[PDB]
Amino acid sequence: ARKYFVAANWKCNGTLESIKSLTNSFNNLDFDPSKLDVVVFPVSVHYDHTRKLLQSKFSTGIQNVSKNGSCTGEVSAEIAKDLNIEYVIIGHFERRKYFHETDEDVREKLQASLKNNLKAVVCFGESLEQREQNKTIEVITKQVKAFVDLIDNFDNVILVYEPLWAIGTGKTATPEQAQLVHKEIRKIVKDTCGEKQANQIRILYGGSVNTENCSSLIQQEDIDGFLVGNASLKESFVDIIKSAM
Amino acid sequence: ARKYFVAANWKCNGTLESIKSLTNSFNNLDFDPSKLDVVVFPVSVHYDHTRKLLQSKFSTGIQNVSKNGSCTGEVSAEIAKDLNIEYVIIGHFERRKYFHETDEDVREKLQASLKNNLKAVVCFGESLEQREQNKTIEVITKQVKAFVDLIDNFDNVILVYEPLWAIGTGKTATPEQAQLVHKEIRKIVKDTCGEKQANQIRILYGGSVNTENCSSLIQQEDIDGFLVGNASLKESFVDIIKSAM
Repeated sequence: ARKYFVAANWKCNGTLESIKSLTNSFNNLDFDPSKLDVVVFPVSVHYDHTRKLLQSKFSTGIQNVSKNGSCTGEVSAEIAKDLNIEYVIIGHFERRKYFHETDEDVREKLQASLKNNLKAVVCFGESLEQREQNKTIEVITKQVKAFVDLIDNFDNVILVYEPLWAIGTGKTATPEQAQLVHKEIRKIVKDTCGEKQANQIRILYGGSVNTENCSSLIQQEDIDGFLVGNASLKESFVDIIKSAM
Repeated sequence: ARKYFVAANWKCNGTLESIKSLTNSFNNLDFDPSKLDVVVFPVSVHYDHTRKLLQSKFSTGIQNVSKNGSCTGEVSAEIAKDLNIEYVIIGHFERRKYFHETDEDVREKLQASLKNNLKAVVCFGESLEQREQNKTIEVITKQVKAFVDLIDNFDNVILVYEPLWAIGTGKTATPEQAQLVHKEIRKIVKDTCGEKQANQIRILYGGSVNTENCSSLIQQEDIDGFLVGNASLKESFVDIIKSAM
């Protein structure tokens, strides 16, 4: 084999100058984009500036795509394709939390994205309550089955397990916690899509990944990379990319 | 005086090519930006392309700004200022409708925008039920008082009356319907902010403005321009600008 995948998620963050020096530091890292996918997801209005500054070895995407007639104010899949935006994030915590986004919404967003030839980074994960109450696999299973059957090309949809309690909190899942879930996610894909598809699909962990914990996470057999928020705002993010090289 | 103000609102609409030919047609119109404000509000990811293509006589803005710690995925006022985005829209129908945005949210967005030296286009209006049930002035009054006291510079906040039943529907308010409301809105500003401030502030109508109805709307004493959705997607939008010249 699987090609590893490391994503930066710049959430509501950045100035033109901070992006300039950050992208400069990222550009200083030699890696081979045929061997490793590295994707940056800036704020919408930072997209063009970020794409201008990042060297071609980096891919770029946007943090959301819309599902109509009544304009919700979100960027459509059609608009993203026309702009040659390669990737979209779907199902990220803030969409589900603050904007009532359902599993059915995730399904339709995935449909719209693939219809429009976008690659999708699809996120899911359980709350702290749901884990404490032994419901994590139940939760993940329903979340993943909400959309996984739509997948056509298993290089073009990337799954991200991000338990809600690890996102932005500093409280990273242990490697074994993450691996346990990734094993089960890959089984759901095997049972629904096929053995070859499951062995091909990338399943990433996100939730307070940093330079100290990334090596032990990526070492796990079914963890294929990361979605990285807070630590991707730092120049040391290049060391997290290195852990997947 | 009062300087007139005509705004284009491109809601979830456009390709790079359609923006290219549309902006070209807009650029062909001679007007004096010291005498007339003309502002285009593109989709977020179209902002830089649209700003590149539009001549300096046109101002530009974005369709929303965020109110935290937990990133909602919206563009912040700080980010907009850093990008030298001149204007923001606040309280537009789709924010209130599809995203539960309250009068209190509008107030805080206006606060954040002014704190960050943004000019604000603040929208409000009653539903069809509320009008049919004789509640329009009541509704408008509460909406406007939710924020109007925060206004400091009365060139820099622009009020937009857009009755919800006229937005995107083809069902334009008559000039007298609109004027009745604008008179009352200007009185609210007089009573809360002062006689000079009220005579200075721009109060625009929006809701299916087009080339056939704009002249009779703008002719009304307290209507100072327009927020234009559907008709601003056409090259004939230049004739709506002309009606305010």
